[PDB]
Amino acid sequence: NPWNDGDAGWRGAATGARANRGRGGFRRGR
RNA sequence: UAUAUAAUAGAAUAAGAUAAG
Repeated sequence: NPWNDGDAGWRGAATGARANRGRGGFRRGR
């Protein structure tokens, strides 16, 4: 899709919904 | 889409000299 123009947006944002769909343990830490 | 859990037992029965206050 060209209209996205390299912008993931909400699907690739930092929102709590996207940060609550992984199980890594947050051990190493960003 | 993750690297991890830990429980079964039993027996009846005694040796004995220190150069002291």
